Amino acid sequence: AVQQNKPTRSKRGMRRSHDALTAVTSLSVDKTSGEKHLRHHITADGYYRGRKVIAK
Amino acid sequence: MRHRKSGRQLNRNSSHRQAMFRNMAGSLVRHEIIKTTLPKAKELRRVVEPLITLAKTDSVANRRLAFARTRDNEIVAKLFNELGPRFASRAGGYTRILKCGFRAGDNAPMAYIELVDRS
Amino acid sequence: MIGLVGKKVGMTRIFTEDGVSIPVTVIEVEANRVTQVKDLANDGYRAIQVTTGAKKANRVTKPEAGHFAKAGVEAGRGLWEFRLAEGEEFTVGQSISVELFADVKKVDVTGTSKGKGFAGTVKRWNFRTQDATHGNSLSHRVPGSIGQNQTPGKVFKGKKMAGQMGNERVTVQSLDVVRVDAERNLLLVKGAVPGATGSDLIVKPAVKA
Amino acid sequence: MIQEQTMLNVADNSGARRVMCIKVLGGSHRRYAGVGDIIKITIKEAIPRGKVKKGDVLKAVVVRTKKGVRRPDGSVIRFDGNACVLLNNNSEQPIGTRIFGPVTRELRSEKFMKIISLAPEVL
Amino acid sequence: SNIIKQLEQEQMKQDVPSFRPGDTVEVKVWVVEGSKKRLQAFEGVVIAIRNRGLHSAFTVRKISNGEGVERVFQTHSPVVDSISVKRRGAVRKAKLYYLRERTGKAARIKERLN
RNA sequence: CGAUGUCGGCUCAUCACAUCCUGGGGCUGAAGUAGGUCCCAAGGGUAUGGCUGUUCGCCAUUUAAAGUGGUACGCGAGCUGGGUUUAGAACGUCGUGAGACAGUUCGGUCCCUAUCUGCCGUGGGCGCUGGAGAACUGAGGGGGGCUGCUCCUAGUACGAGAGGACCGGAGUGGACGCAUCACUGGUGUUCGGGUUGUCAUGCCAAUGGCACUGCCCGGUAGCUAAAUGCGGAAGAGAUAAGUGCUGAAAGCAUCUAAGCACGAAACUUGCCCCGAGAUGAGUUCUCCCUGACCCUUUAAGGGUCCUGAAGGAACGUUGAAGACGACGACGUUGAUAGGCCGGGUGUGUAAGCGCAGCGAUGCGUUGAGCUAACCGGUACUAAUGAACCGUGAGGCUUAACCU
RNA sequence: AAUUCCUUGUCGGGUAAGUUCCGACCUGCACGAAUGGCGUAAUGAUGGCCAGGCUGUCUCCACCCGAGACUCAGUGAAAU
RNA sequence: ACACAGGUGGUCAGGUAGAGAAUACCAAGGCGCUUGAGAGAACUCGGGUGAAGGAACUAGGCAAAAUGGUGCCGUAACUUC
RNA sequence: AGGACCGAACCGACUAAUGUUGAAAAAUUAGCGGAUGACUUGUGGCUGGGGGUGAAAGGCCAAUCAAACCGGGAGAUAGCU
Ligand SMILES: [Mg+2]
Ligand SMILES: [Mg+2]
Ligand SMILES: [Mg+2]
Ligand SMILES: [Mg+2]
Ligand SMILES: [Mg+2]
Ligand SMILES: [Mg+2]
Ligand SMILES: [Mg+2]
Ligand SMILES: [Mg+2]
Ligand SMILES: [Mg+2]
Ligand SMILES: [Mg+2]
Ligand SMILES: [Mg+2]
Ligand SMILES: [Mg+2]
Ligand SMILES: [Mg+2]
Ligand SMILES: [Mg+2]
Ligand SMILES: [Mg+2]
Ligand SMILES: [Mg+2]
Ligand SMILES: [Mg+2]
Ligand SMILES: [Mg+2]
Ligand SMILES: [Mg+2]
Ligand SMILES: [Mg+2]
Ligand SMILES: [Mg+2]
Ligand SMILES: [Mg+2]
Ligand SMILES: [Mg+2]
Ligand SMILES: [Mg+2]
Ligand SMILES: [Mg+2]
Ligand SMILES: [Mg+2]
Ligand SMILES: [Mg+2]
Ligand SMILES: [Mg+2]
Ligand SMILES: [Mg+2]
Ligand SMILES: [Mg+2]
Ligand SMILES: [Mg+2]
Ligand SMILES: [Mg+2]
Ligand SMILES: [Mg+2]
Ligand SMILES: [Mg+2]
Ligand SMILES: [Mg+2]
Ligand SMILES: [Mg+2]
Ligand SMILES: [Mg+2]
Ligand SMILES: [Mg+2]
Ligand SMILES: [Mg+2]
Ligand SMILES: [Mg+2]
Ligand SMILES: [Mg+2]
Ligand SMILES: [Mg+2]
Ligand SMILES: [Mg+2]
Ligand SMILES: [Mg+2]
Ligand SMILES: [Mg+2]
Ligand SMILES: [Mg+2]
Ligand SMILES: [Mg+2]
Ligand SMILES: [Mg+2]
Ligand SMILES: [Mg+2]
Ligand SMILES: [Mg+2]
Ligand SMILES: [Mg+2]
Ligand SMILES: [Mg+2]
Ligand SMILES: [Mg+2]
Ligand SMILES: [Mg+2]
Ligand SMILES: [Mg+2]
Ligand SMILES: [Mg+2]
Ligand SMILES: [Mg+2]
Ligand SMILES: [Mg+2]
Ligand SMILES: [Mg+2]
Ligand SMILES: [Mg+2]
Ligand SMILES: [Mg+2]
Ligand SMILES: [Mg+2]
Ligand SMILES: [Mg+2]
Ligand SMILES: [Mg+2]
Ligand SMILES: [Mg+2]
Ligand SMILES: [Mg+2]
Ligand SMILES: [Mg+2]
Ligand SMILES: [Mg+2]
Ligand SMILES: [Mg+2]
Ligand SMILES: [Mg+2]
Ligand SMILES: [Mg+2]
Ligand SMILES: [Mg+2]
Ligand SMILES: [Mg+2]
Ligand SMILES: [Mg+2]
Ligand SMILES: [Mg+2]
Ligand SMILES: [Mg+2]
Ligand SMILES: [Mg+2]
Ligand SMILES: [Mg+2]
Ligand SMILES: [Mg+2]
Ligand SMILES: [Mg+2]
Ligand SMILES: [Mg+2]
Ligand SMILES: [Mg+2]
Ligand SMILES: [Mg+2]
Ligand SMILES: [Mg+2]
Ligand SMILES: [Mg+2]
Ligand SMILES: [Mg+2]
Ligand SMILES: [Mg+2]
Repeated sequence: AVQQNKPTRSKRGMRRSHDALTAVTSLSVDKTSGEKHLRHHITADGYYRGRKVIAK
Repeated sequence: MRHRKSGRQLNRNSSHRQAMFRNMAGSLVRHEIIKTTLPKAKELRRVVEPLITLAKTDSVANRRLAFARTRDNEIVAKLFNELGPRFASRAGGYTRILKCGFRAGDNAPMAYIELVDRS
Repeated sequence: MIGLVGKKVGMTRIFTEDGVSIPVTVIEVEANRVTQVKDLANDGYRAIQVTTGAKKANRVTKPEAGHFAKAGVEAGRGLWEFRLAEGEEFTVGQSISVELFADVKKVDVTGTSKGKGFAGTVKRWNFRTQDATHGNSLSHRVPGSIGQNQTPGKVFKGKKMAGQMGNERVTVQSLDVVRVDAERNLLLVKGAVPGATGSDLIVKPAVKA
Repeated sequence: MIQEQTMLNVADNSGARRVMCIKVLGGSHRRYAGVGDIIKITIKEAIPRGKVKKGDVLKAVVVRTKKGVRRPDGSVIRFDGNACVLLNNNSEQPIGTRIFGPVTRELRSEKFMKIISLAPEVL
Repeated sequence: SNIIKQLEQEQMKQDVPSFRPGDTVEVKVWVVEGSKKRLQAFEGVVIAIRNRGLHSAFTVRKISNGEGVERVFQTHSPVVDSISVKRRGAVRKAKLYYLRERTGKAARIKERLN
């Protein structure tokens, strides 16, 4: 149920060893608007793979 | 397990899923593009596209089936008078999923689902 | 003696004129075609590596492609070794047909069983469930006791617990060969073999017989 | 598919109307008896003047099951109820002289050929 | 799959008569007893049909000698030598399991004509 | 004693061997069958019920057998709570009494989200000395190992008969285990239909909502057992008790001292699975990289430019793979998923119209309409050109070859 | 026997089998007459026992539907 | 102690079905309960279905399943009638 | 007529499961008893601690009861830890 000794800051760090975030590997650039975006997502302007897909 | 099973539960019961997908299919027919979560858009393909397939051939029986599936007369009218004829030659795939990031409130992966011949 | 690599196609029945329905697993055995021959001098043991099927050239990597090119054979969907018995010879480019099993009466079929994911002890080990009623608090499919008190003061290795079930290599032995159809590349064996439809199967002449 | 506490009808004229399986014979921990299987029974119901008496402990051969029997072609023969023929404890010969209702081919064996012959119909 | 379908097709019978649930059928089956094959008839109401190509089956229910007897035939089994429709029955269900709790007049099913 | 929770049951065990069964063997007051006793042997197996809280026991019926013990008389941070051991109450009994009882009786709160060890699984890191993709080897580890009955041998051997074998062979079972879904079934709130009440869609008709999926009847795929396939072995090695051969010490005898042989479910293998973090980090096959200059504290040094491969990752469509990771398939040179088309399957003859009928309803159109996960196809939609990581021939010393 | 230790008394019934139950017997360890005796229809969320029906209580579990559990985003404890 | 499934006296009392102020669906009216998104493992919780068997479970049929309405017919011992 | 019957409200609380660092310092859900009475309920009042009140359980008397709470004697005493 509960700890019998206080785990160390060492043990806590070793547990958090796997808590690291992963940066997005690389952003794509829309071929028309030229702006960066996630792979397979539309750009913030509403571009995807060149064509304007949503009116702003 | 889940071998070869189809259909997302979406953390709802069956009646809620059916009702929600009626509302969302009606919204998509009405507006021709909606923003919703990516899993719901993927599941909405299988509700909306059969309706367009049904609407390609106009008969009283097909109108009534579409009205049973959608329970909205103006949605049925738009289907059978616009999208059936608009999609007559298109062999399926009447919608398009466009991923659009994440909601602020819950970080849900969002997507636009639109009719293919909208713009 | 060597086996072939086939694919599980499905299950059906064979009606005999006598009146018996034989449940058969249908196994498509395309031409197994040799890629490497191993021997005591270079490898320290005798075996043939064979491939089967086909693979997209755009997913055959250059290491794989060069291996297949050295064999002088089309890329398959995988590579499997079979140990050779005494006085058993194959050349690097041979195609081995299902006709190999035209004589043999029983085979052993190895596959990857269907994966059941993380299974409870009831499913995985046939544990008896506890009482569904009669006061049982939250303990209907739980495994019960897992050890003894202070001696040994631990849980033993190999203790039957919940975990991954299936999705592992399973060999079913001494399946009777019902039909060898070399024309259509079929091997029909009586009974069920491990794996799902369309999964890879290793078929050897039965070791026990 | 008969187990302990199962009530069987009686396909013979030994006198019993209802019997209960109290033991599935022929193996440790054996769960069920199908057709052709010998079970231990106690007689729960009998006619006033019959060969057998209520509360008698004896043997029986299961002849019809509601679970049914499979045939080599995969066919199954089911019955509307479970029924057995009473047998002597020692000889394991039927006590009655008449077999009621149909029986099946799984009885065709020297142990129960008398039952097979006496039966009106053999599926 | 094409392979399994071909394997079952080259094995299916080509002469199975069209019958429906509620039909009374006489199924003549091969009985081997001793060293001699004879042909035993089983007649009754079709209470269920499973159409699965080679794995098609049908259930026939009769009352023989007082006992209710159901028999599931594998349609394309060589054991089933023949099927004949004696009476053509009018029902609205695909599977007549409700006849299991019926005897006599209650178990009557009317004949579909025309 | 600043708490180590009792009996029994359940669940799950694990070890011992003083062995219940199965296996081997000696003696027998062992003819055979069946026994008795002792020795070896722990591989596997080793009841369900009735009564009682029971353990036990008795009984009923099984079984090859229903072993004996250790494990906090294993197992309550796993369950129960019948017994026991609080407070209520009663009886017998004791006591003037309060009350009490190795008496009885009825009733009577069982907490803990797991940090560490352990265990079952499943990943991330680095290592394995250039990197990468595969296929392996097999140190080691684990799993498995049970048995009935019938027939043949043969009514033979044995026996006065009654009875009735060893050895050997064949078949078919029980329990257990693995796999699987072709069958038989279950399920199948994602399919079809029936139907009650009610509300709504303006109304009729037709539908939808809600009522446990409203209640039901069926049922696809998947998953499943009760379904059906398969398994335990054979063989080999070394042995146990035991049996011997030859054979002295000890002129004989002696299974032993030298030598030689046989000998069991035990051991090592043989079968299945894991498995090179096997840091002792192994092998084989294939693939990739063949540029410049600076630097000083000059060495397995650091730097800049150029270069960025094999491959990997990431992303996306996903899977009979899956908690998540992982693993597999696919990404336009594409069937990966959805849709679409055809089929199948299931349900059971839709709607509309017509006719018959006073009407409910029936008949016809019509085996209609609808039909999930299935099958076969189909680029319609979505799987993007990239970018990212990963480099640029890979230390020293010896030895052997090559020139 | 809400009372009986011996005791699971004995006999009978019920069950295949019944330390419980019911009916008796009387050997009342240690019932007994208003701290009432013995009966008693009706009543009882009362105690015991039996039977029919019913059933996942069980043989022996399977599948399914939902809420968690699991992953992501936000907030963010506790005993020890 | 909380924007806490608890407690808090009185009045009002629509429709369809219904005996009903039960219950179901609705009206007027008022709400969706102040974390969401996915996934669809074990296991836990609350439910549905279940072959064959049917109390073999267990201390005990605990829990489930079952019965269930109105009219009518019919209804035992015993009884304080 | 009835401390009559079945059954909502209302009053209770027999079983079960959950919950047991709870939604809750006693509840939830499914069942369950009473439901014209020795009923239930609002408002106000009275009974005060060796006292009350008790269809009696040592029950209850402000989450406290084999002698309430609060303050005081008081830094009781503690051969104990
Ligand atoms: Mg400590
Ligand atoms: Mg973490
Ligand atoms: Mg799918
Ligand atoms: Mg959620
Ligand atoms: Mg609903
Ligand atoms: Mg899986
Ligand atoms: Mg059990
Ligand atoms: Mg509890
Ligand atoms: Mg529970
Ligand atoms: Mg102590
Ligand atoms: Mg302590
Ligand atoms: Mg010994
Ligand atoms: Mg002996
Ligand atoms: Mg042992
Ligand atoms: Mg052992
Ligand atoms: Mg050992
Ligand atoms: Mg061994
Ligand atoms: Mg001890
Ligand atoms: Mg103990
Ligand atoms: Mg023990
Ligand atoms: Mg413990
Ligand atoms: Mg205990
Ligand atoms: Mg402990
Ligand atoms: Mg108790
Ligand atoms: Mg007391
Ligand atoms: Mg690793
Ligand atoms: Mg081993
Ligand atoms: Mg199946
Ligand atoms: Mg299938
Ligand atoms: Mg199925
Ligand atoms: Mg209408
Ligand atoms: Mg309706
Ligand atoms: Mg509504
Ligand atoms: Mg409502
Ligand atoms: Mg089915
Ligand atoms: Mg051997
Ligand atoms: Mg040897
Ligand atoms: Mg000699
Ligand atoms: Mg000598
Ligand atoms: Mg053996
Ligand atoms: Mg597709
Ligand atoms: Mg193509
Ligand atoms: Mg069809
Ligand atoms: Mg119609
Ligand atoms: Mg309809
Ligand atoms: Mg017609
Ligand atoms: Mg059809
Ligand atoms: Mg279709
Ligand atoms: Mg396809
Ligand atoms: Mg007394
Ligand atoms: Mg006594
Ligand atoms: Mg007695
Ligand atoms: Mg007695
Ligand atoms: Mg009983
Ligand atoms: Mg009892
Ligand atoms: Mg008595
Ligand atoms: Mg007295
Ligand atoms: Mg007196
Ligand atoms: Mg007196
Ligand atoms: Mg009195
Ligand atoms: Mg979080
Ligand atoms: Mg703290
Ligand atoms: Mg709130
Ligand atoms: Mg509140
Ligand atoms: Mg009303
Ligand atoms: Mg109401
Ligand atoms: Mg909330
Ligand atoms: Mg679930
Ligand atoms: Mg149910
Ligand atoms: Mg169903
Ligand atoms: Mg059942
Ligand atoms: Mg059914
Ligand atoms: Mg049934
Ligand atoms: Mg019992
Ligand atoms: Mg028991
Ligand atoms: Mg109950
Ligand atoms: Mg119920
Ligand atoms: Mg009253
Ligand atoms: Mg009270
Ligand atoms: Mg309540
Ligand atoms: Mg009442
Ligand atoms: Mg006081
Ligand atoms: Mg007291
Ligand atoms: Mg109080
Ligand atoms: Mg005092
Ligand atoms: Mg003083
Ligand atoms: Mg002091």
